[PDB]
Amino acid sequence: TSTLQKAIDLVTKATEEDKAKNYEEALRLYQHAVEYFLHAIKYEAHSDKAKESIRAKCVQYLDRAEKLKDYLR
Amino acid sequence: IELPEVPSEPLP
Repeated sequence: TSTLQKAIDLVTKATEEDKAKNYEEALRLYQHAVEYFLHAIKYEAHSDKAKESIRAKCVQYLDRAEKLKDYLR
Repeated sequence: IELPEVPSEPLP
């Protein structure tokens, strides 16, 4: 499985968990998804628009993970 | 490239 594919897979579930009110599970997946995303742009080659997309979504996923862990703690 | 959008829930 491609690194990016895994990133999407992990994030996808993360969103489902967030809806299920699983901030903890969602948070873990969010951090993981981002990791794979960053690894894809670095270890994998992609157009500029692609990188920007990952960098944009990446900051979005993390931000969510941050606030999630913020109030959770 | 098609990515998902985080769910905007009404959480703290």
